[PDB]
Amino acid sequence: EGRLYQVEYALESISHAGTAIGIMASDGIVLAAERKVTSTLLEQDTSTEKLYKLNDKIAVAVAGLTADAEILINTARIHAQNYLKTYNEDIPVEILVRRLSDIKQGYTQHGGLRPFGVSFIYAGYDDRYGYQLYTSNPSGNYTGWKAISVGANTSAAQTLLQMDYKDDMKVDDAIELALKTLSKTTDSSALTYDRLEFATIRKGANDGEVYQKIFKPQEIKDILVKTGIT
Amino acid sequence: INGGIVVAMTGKDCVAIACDLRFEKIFHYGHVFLGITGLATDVTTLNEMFRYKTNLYKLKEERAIEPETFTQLVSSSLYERRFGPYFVGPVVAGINSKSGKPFIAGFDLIGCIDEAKDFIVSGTASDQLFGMCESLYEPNLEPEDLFETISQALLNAADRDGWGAVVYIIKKDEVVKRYL
Amino acid sequence: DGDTVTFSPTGRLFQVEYALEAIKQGSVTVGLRSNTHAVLVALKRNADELSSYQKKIIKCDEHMGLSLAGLAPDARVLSNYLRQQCNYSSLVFNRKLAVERAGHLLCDKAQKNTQSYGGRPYGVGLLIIGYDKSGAHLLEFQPSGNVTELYGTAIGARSQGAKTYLERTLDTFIKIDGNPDELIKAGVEAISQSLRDESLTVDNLSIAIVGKDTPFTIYDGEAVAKYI
Amino acid sequence: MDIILGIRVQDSVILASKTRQLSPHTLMSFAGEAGDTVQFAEYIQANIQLYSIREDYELSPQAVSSFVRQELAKSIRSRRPYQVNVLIGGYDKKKNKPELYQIDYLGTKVELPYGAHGYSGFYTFSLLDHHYRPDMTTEEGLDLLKLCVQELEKRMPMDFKGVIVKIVDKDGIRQV
Amino acid sequence: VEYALEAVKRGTCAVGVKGKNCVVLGCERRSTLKLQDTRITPSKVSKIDSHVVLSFSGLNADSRILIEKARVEAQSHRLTLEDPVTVEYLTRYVAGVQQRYTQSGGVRPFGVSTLIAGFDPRDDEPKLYQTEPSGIYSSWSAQTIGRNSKTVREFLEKNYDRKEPPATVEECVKLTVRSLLEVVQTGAKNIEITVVKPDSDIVALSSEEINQYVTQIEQEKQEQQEQ
Amino acid sequence: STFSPEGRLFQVEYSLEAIKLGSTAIGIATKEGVVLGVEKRATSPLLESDSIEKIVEIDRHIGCAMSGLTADARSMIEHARTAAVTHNLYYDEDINVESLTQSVCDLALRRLMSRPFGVALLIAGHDADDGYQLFHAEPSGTFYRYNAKAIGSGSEGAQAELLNEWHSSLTLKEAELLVLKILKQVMEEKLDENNAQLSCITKQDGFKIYDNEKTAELIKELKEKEAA
Amino acid sequence: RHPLESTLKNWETTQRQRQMEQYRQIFGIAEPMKRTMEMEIVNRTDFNPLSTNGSIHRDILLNKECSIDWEDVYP
Amino acid sequence: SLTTFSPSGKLGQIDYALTAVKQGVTSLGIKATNGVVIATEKKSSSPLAMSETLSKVSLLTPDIGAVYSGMGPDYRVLVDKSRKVAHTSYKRIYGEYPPTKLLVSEVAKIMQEATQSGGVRPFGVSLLIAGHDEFNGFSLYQVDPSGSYFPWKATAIGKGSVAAKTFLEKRWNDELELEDAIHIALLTLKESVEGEFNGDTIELAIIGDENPDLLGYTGIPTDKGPRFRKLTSQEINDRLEAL
Amino acid sequence: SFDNYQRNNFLAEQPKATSTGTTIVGVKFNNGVVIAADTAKLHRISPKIWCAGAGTAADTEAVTQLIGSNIELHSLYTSREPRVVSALQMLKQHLFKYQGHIGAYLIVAGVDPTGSHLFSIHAHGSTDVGYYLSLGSGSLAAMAVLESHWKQDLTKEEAIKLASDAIQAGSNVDVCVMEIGKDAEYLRNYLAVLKESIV
Repeated sequence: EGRLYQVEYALESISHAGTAIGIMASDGIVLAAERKVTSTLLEQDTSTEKLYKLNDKIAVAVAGLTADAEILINTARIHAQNYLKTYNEDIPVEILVRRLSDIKQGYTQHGGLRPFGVSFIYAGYDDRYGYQLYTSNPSGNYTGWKAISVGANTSAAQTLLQMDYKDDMKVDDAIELALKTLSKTTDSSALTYDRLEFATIRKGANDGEVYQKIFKPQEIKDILVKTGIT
Repeated sequence: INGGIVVAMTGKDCVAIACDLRFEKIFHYGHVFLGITGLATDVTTLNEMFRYKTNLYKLKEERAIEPETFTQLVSSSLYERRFGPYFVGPVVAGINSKSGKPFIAGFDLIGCIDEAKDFIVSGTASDQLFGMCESLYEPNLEPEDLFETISQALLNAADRDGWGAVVYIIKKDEVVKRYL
Repeated sequence: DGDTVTFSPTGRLFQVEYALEAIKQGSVTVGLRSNTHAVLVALKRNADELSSYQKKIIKCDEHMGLSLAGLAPDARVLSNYLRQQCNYSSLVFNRKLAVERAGHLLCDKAQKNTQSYGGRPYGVGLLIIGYDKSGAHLLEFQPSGNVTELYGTAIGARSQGAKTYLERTLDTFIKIDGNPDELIKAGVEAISQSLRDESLTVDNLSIAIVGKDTPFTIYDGEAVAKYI
Repeated sequence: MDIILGIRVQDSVILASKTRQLSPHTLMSFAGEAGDTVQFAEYIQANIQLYSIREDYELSPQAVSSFVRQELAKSIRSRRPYQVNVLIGGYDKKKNKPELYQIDYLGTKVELPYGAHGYSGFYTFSLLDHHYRPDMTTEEGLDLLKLCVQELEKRMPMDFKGVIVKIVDKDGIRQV
Repeated sequence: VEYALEAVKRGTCAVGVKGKNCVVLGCERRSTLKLQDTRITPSKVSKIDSHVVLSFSGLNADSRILIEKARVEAQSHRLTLEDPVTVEYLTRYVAGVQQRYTQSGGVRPFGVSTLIAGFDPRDDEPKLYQTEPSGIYSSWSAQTIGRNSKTVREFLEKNYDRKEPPATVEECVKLTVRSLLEVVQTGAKNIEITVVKPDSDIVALSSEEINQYVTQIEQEKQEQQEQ
Repeated sequence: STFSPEGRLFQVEYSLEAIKLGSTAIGIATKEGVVLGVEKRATSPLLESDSIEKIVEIDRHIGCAMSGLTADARSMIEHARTAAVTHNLYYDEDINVESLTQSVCDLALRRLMSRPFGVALLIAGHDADDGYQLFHAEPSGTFYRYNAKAIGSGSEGAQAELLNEWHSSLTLKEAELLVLKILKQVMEEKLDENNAQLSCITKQDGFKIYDNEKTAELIKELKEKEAA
Repeated sequence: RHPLESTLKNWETTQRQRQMEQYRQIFGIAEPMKRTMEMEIVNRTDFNPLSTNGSIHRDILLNKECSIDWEDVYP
Repeated sequence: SLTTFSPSGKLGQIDYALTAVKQGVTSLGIKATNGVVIATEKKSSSPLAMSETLSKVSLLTPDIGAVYSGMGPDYRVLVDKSRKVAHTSYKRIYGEYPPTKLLVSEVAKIMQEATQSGGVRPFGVSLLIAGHDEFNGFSLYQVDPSGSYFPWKATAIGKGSVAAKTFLEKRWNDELELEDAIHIALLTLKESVEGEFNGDTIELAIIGDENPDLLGYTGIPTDKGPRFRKLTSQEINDRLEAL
Repeated sequence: SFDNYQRNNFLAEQPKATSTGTTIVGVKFNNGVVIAADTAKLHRISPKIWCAGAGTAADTEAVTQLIGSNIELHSLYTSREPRVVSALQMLKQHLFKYQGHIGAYLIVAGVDPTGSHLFSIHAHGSTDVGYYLSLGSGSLAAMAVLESHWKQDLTKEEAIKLASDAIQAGSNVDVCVMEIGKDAEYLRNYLAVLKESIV
């Protein structure tokens, strides 16, 4: 047949995991993930749910078993820092996503293991190719994108990206389109500021380094007061 | 240049650390600081190793490292080389970012916490500067007077060739670096 | 079942019953012993009139011998193993293996493949012959590791005739010693009795003989014209 | 003897001989004895080429400058070290800097406007110490090589046969 | 093994031809998915060394690990001999790993077929090798893998003689675009092609250059209509 | 790996039935040398020689030919080559051919009951111990000595004439036109230097494979002999 | 070279091998074989490339369930 | 099944391990503004069988406690490996006992390493871990067989979990001090309880401010000693007078 | 752990480690055990098991906190208090494993459900026991002091006065006393170029 049935079901697994978006800019990258329907008693700043920081200059927006993803996230940190210790210089986003996407095929190569049920939208910056946005899935393939989604309702999200995305837009324009996308692909009756996570990458404070903030729930309110509803 | 001097001194909400001419041997980690007298190989190997460990810690624990925790990290990590100990005298410094306490500590090559809180001296030289430093110091200075006496301590530690120094002033919520 | 260690509902081992069905497929060989020497006769097989007829006699440093009654490669694994088992015993100690432990070593080593989960037993009947610190020996080996010192025996497909003959004439071999003469010819009559309508010829038939002051010498060569 | 000598000018990285290209904008040189001084150069050249196959891109001169000393330190942590000097330099096609780095036998690192090795090599270093200009021209760089060669066989016991000289610049590696 | 070759029969069409002094390889590539970026996108055709190339059809995930295994071998071979690995030796290893992952239960075979090609130093014969899940290496002067490769293989075997390798990179490229244009009803922006000339002159062709070949063949085909 | 109700391995038999539909390789021995020959089938006229060479050298004294997937046996042939030349590099002698044939066909036992190299094989060559020797080898462990033998779809049907049409005193050219007469017998085709390939194996030639030009003077010689 | 090198690197398994020799002499052929067969179906069945720790039930068979080595803080 | 995927991307074997958790005798924990509580029901058997040997609740670091629902032997090995990790990865490098986040990451890894490795079923337990970090404070987590961990303000697991979280979602609000959380937690296990409700059918333990009286020595003011306290049956029978 | 070896021999052909060359005592008494050191040399294995150390200071702090980790895990794995003979066994096994290449000289004293005990480990893993010991280079005077002025059952006060005398022989002291019903007691010191930037 030329198919793998566990791997088609691992792709069906990430299709249960809630919707996640990532959009590039002409100078930066954005990430925007939905937390699905959740109990009132869950904590809201201690819960490491969808987004993470893999070195000074790379993030991830994950959909899957978070438990699987944690090990890959940790190995990306270890590899990135060991690269930075090897070359005294930053790890490119593509080398990092290659290394993690190998592992996710290396288990898929095999009968002694299940493959990891995790998709990974990566944002990062380097002095190879500037800002890079990557996407990677349970079989271990990877692809670069300008604007992409993973997890549940991936297709409905890419139908909202397809016609609206204009190639030149800035970071703070993409912060609109992430919420236009997520709210149209919402898995809940409506959004609230605690139900989503965001992280961004920008060219330093101004020149030199890179700026790499995670939005805390008030900063998430601050981007919702804008591009919101009436 | 074949063996550095690092000097360290304490005051009210402030600390100073001083260092050689060239490759300053004061490394820094956001809000902890590490002077290292030693072989340049081990000095940069410790920066490589502590960049790795301190970035892993900074990423994992969702806070940067504090001076007391860095003290124990360099102690246990030098003890990880107990049979082949790096040729170093680290002199950690900082203000603890929760309490505002000054902290300084020295170590031997196998990671003893040499907790000498009055002032700390480290090199292959040492003997003359320990005698000067205890004589020129007075307790509980403010940052500028703390700077004036540590800069006098280095300017007297200067063997008569002249060549300058770098002086960090490390303070509650501020840091400055003076090419003396 | 076909499972290599598992027991049937009636306590049976189908894997070893089918290791003994290789006796119902390997071409005949026969053997016997006396006070001073012991003998085996191997009858061979071919693919075409052209084909060269199959080798089935070996030795262990001219101290022991061996034949096969099933898969020759499996008997060759036991052959090379026992031949090196007799090679290390010779060179390390300046001694020799007296034949007593050859039976034991085979019967340890063949039981193990029914014992462990792993690759199957050596799928072949084997006849080992040698000379000791005292006397010549014949050992029949059977798969799953049985050794029996049978005074005469025959193995391979339909070999019931040659057993019947070694039994039917207890004279001519048991009592025969000094010179080897009638051992060879009498064993050769027992195998020659067994063939239904097939043929005996000077390449097709080969004899192993071992005993006192015979360094084990392989007889399939033209000297066998003395014994057809 | 065989001093390795290398000088930086606003235009280029200049190497003089035990020397190698690693990659299309990196030279290196490796004064030191037979075996590992020479043999280690193969592992760096192989794996850095593995990187410039595997990426559709090249590492900086900085990346190789540190990676070589990580591996040199690493390869010796379970050995006695050996008599080696590694001089790395290359052209950074993001910054347009020519760059030069000296790694001593213990695995030091020092970023420089020039490097050296060997006993009478200090004469060359003292000549560079007299002569250097902040933005030396290529022709003056080649004249500083002429000047150090002009003293070297005079201060040496004998005619040790001078140098063979190479460039990294924006146009790729050039040989003379 | 049988289901595994249906992975190749599920993979993109990949094709090539020898010439008297070159090899050209190409693939049907699905262009870009509206929102994908070419610079951030892997080529299908893949370099193993400056004188060696690999292209393929089937599991692209397995093909990363197959090329990544080939890349560490090709460099290790170079390191261990200063023998810039001959194409017949690069092919031995890559065919060998498809043998290794056929033979066992556990570590199931690479669901991939390859065209491997290149030029040894001073060997102006274009060595082209084809490998499959079992680890064969059939060489070919021209070949097709992937899906729909019926009409591609039929059209190629009607347009080339093994003793007729075109010397000019013009005809070399001209043949292969006609061939892929039988399958690509989706239009000739979807194709990608790459050439090896001897002595490390591996060269990719741009999205403009293949068009000077799509709109050279197209009016040649219209002249064949008017004839 | 598994047993049947009747003494024989399924992982061998259910593999070996593939070579019964494989390429029809045939070899002949003679007083003057050995001949070895094949249907030179190609997947397309686009396939070059020096790729899937269905006949190969092992050393100046020995060749090989086969009927299933050649790349499988090509792995065994890597070891066959290296083991042979390392014997010579250590001991300054060509390994006497039958001892190579066992050592190269013993790879199909790896130390037990193995998954097969799904390909039967024809080692042939020279030594001074038993002369020009033509063998056969298998996913089991087997032999031949010096006569005609065949593998692949036409082979056992061809074997009925190969046994008939042979004798010891033949010179090589006799076997050359005899190997073309047989290789045509079932292929539905005109053999030529595109549909057949040949080799002669002698003390004067070593192992050598007929060049496409010499395959056109030997087919011309058979074609003009058709009037006899 | 260092007098403790190799001696400490193999201490974990070498002490376990010698402990199986005491199991032989005190309890016969059965107990060391029983335990070394438990060792082989516990160590060889831990297939997980991202997990190099070893195995959690190994300490339940190894007496390391409630103890530390320098080798376990300095992996 | 060996935890390989079913025809709609479910892990198969993990949903049955969650059902082993679901069958267990309840435990629950609450974050309170000045401390955290861990609470569970014990059972054992007749008055022949003690409920008072190695407790169902246990101490992981001087500042972290744990409690479970499901298969007791699984939990008991997870906590005794978890104790070993805290010393060999944190305390013997950093000199500090690991904050709740890191030691929960390590327990979560042992559980994930079971939903993928060879020859092994998932652990059949959910672990509530609760404790104090100087930097991010008084904290509560749930760790499930899947290896995933969720932080909470309050949570409950096992038999009583649906009622106990229905109660805690109606009850808990951002003003509760440690003691009124105990008075809701007691009323909650007063509705998990299958047997008699008393000071040996309930385990109950706390993290608050430290007790230098439990350091077992004094003279180094620096050290504060135990953050976690195992309440005795007398300390429990006092509060069981008000309920 | 062995790294960076075979290179330091060449670099030496080295900073000195901070050895404590001072002197320390333990004395067994009417209701417990006393130990003291001539100061921070009084490390804890556990709240009731204390070590006065000598020789290489980093070795003493590292091994005592490793054995104290083993024993903290042990008290959590049994639900019992640890014993001085547990610490003595583990220091014997552990310092035998590191063959006196870890250089600590180390008293162990403490109270447990069985009683009050007093032992010392020398670098080879060798052990001594008694009603009193003294260790670290001043001890030859304390041999005479303790043998002379100790008697059956000194109480707290005289053991602290005898400790003062023993350490005074061979100007300041740390002392800690483990009393059989009670929290162990800890006593400390009982007796003109310029350039600038923000970084």
